[PDB]
Amino acid sequence: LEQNQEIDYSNYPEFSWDTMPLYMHVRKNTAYTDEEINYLASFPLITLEKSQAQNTYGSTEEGTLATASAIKLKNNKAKVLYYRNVVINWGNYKNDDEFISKNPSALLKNQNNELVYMPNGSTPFFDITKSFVQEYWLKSVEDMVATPNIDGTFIDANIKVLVPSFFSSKVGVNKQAEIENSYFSMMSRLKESLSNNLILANIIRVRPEFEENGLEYLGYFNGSYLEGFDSEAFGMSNAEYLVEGIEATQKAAQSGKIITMTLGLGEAIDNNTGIDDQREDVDLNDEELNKRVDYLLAIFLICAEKYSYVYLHDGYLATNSAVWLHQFDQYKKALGAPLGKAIKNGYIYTRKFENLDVWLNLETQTATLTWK
Amino acid sequence: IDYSNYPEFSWDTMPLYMHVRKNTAYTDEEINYLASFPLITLEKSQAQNTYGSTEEGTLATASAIKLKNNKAKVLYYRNVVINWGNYKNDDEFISKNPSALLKNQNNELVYMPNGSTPFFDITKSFVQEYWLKSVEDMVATPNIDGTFIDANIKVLVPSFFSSKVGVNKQAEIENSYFSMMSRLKESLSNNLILANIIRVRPEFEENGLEYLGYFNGSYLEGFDSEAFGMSNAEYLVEGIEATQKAAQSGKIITMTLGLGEAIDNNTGIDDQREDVDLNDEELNKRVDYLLAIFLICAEKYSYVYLHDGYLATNSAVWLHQFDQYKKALGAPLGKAIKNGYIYTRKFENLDVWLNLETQTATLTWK
Repeated sequence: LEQNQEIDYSNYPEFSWDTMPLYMHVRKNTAYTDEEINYLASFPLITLEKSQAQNTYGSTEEGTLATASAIKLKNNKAKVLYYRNVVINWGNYKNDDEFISKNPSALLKNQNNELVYMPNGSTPFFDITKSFVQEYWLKSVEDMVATPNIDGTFIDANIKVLVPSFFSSKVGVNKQAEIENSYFSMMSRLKESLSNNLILANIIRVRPEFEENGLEYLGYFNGSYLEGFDSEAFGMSNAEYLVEGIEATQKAAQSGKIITMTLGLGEAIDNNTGIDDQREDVDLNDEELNKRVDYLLAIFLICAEKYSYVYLHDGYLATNSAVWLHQFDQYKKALGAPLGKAIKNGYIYTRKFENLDVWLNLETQTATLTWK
Repeated sequence: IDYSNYPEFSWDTMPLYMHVRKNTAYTDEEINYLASFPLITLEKSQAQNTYGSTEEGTLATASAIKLKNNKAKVLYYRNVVINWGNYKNDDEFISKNPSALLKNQNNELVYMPNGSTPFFDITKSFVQEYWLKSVEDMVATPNIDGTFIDANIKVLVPSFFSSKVGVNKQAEIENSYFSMMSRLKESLSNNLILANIIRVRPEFEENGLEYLGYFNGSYLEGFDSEAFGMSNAEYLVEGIEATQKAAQSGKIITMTLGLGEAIDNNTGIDDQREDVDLNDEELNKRVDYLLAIFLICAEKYSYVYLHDGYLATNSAVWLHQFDQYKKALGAPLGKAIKNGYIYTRKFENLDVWLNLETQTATLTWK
């Protein structure tokens, strides 16, 4: 497997321990308002998702260019990444629609010559084992990153390639191995062509198939995004699963890799409204919600190093998120640099920062943040 | 109460409902499965990637079903306010008439939670007429027996639209909605109209029965999903009471109850979706419980669907017959008896015992 490059921070985002280091990961079907652009530009690192303002600009490619330009005019130090899925042919890319229309052989088929699909039964996959597909995909990423207001790319679906059962259950064992081989070739290409840019990947993840829970695959990338971080599987308890995720993240962060930890608040916010009635306004000062914020931030702070950033979200679509435009009080208070690594005692972790003491209990899913 | 257009019904075994879409044409085996149900609703996005549109995919599917079993009743889904995709005629109508879509007071489109699906402005007469004719034209085709009218509750709960387009516009949407339902009640009087209408709601003193006069029956969803601070058991008590009243009056009931949560197994997102053992003891206890809720309510022309979503290609129960669907059921020997949260009912070949509080049931087949 690809080895990690010597650390070069030249192209990394801004970072400070002064207050919570924050990540943004977002889409909207129409253009952001001026207020929303100002909000985006306040984050040190922003990923622009798929379906980026396509109902204003006609396509994600043009919506991305317009959004990134507007962000950079407000804060040219903000780093902006372009989302790209390595295997799933999601909608609203004008250039992908044209490529697939003209070249139907670009899509992935099973051994019986049938197109295979995501669970919606309609979104197909790029057959990245084909040279012309690799070249199209690599050029699409390189061309977008080369534009003036894009700093790098967020590569998604690495784990669908690398967990053998995902594709072997669709296209067979040999085709899965071929998809994996081509994936590694394509990542090697980007590691070189984007060496003056940033590459973030959705890669660190507790998996029985990954001996090092994704750390073994970080060699191509400047860092990892994390999801599924508190969603246990494989018969593991929630606490056992988080213990492994925390260990992987600590090791990655301490190696100098960017970490963008995402943790969902959607379950803590949902109030059984919004389907056939108005979604009831959420009290963002609610005591119980803020205990959940403390808990999720404690998980993050137990792992964090320089270039670690957090997003507590209610989905990535701006117009359907109850936390859009909101700054929790925990994001404004003085944090300060760590005074040491986290200390682990069973499922209880503690960590000291210059202006904050963290206590975390994974078993009870509780934490205390004692701000100084 | 004219029953001449109603579906077939038998108590011999479980009376079953099907409610389905697929992005491409059904296989022959799938058509045979559909034709085995007495009542089938064809959802939106109906084989549009084979036939080019939901309109033509519906026509092809219905024709094939009726060729296998001409007694099966087939309903066409139609949403009264949401402009969902894949209707070629709606796309043409909306392209030509952008003013057909609902806008707020600043003339901005308003949307569903996905931020991209808009709504018909049914306050406009030309929109009412387009919509009504679209339903009447499809129902007039030879292999379609009626329509499934969806999103009634989004019109009738004032906050749904008032929070989007203001209080005056919601009141106008509601007035127009009632005019449209009165029109369909008359034009489809030789056909079937099923509506997604019975629902426990604080806004509905009778939990949807007060609107049921427009329709031949109700589909039920959200039936075991409590809200409004109510307990799960009391929420079900109120839904059961509404459903019993409707069914006893001769209205069609199509009860849908999700198995998705008892089937989900924490796989299938980034790995292969592991098989659910359809013969598992725990899954079968869940089936028993959901069927017991149905059987406590059911009358002639009540039908049940225990589902894993309406998309055929993503459902673990597609093509499957649980053993509980094959065993002799027989006619009820009396109405259900309620003793607290425990209900009992006797059928010729089955005794039902249901406890809402523990979410368990016992089906004693004879």
